[PDB]
Amino acid sequence: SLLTLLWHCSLDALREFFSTIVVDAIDVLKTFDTQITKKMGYYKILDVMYSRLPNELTKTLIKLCYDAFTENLERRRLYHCAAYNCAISVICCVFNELKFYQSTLSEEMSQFDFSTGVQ
Amino acid sequence: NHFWEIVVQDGITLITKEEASGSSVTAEEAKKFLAKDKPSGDTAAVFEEGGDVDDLLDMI
Repeated sequence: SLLTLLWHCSLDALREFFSTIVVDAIDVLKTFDTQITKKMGYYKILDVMYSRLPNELTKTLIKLCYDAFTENLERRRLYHCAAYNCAISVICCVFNELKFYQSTLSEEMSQFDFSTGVQ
Repeated sequence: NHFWEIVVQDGITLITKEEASGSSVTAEEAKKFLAKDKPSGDTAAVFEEGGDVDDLLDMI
């Protein structure tokens, strides 16, 4: 569900919503499967929210993503992809340099559609 | 913590060649005025990978 709205909702509303959930996601960023699922979702929402424009804490959270992939059950690989895609997003404006660190008739017709009430 | 700076202001003489005068003084003076900085970038020094983190921390 969410990604459709996130990728399409008004950019101004994106500012409002993200600013509303900055620390709401900062803390939760850091059985266990549920943890992993929530973390996928967090990466999948942060990456898309990054895609527009660069609060004061905004500096740090970047790093907290990269390490997530760096781990050396398939849900774990899905998690790796989640973190890596989120990093790929956030690396757009930051490290913009190299070294990324891997009518009459119409109205009457509608009036009659109204009369039958069915289009 | 402290280094040849005080040497430079004290060892103001005879820190270079002196066996054929005329070039001795010129070489000494050249070494008095040390040859002004160049960048290196992160992932190039002690504790490499904090440097990118250094490049991570300002979007106030």
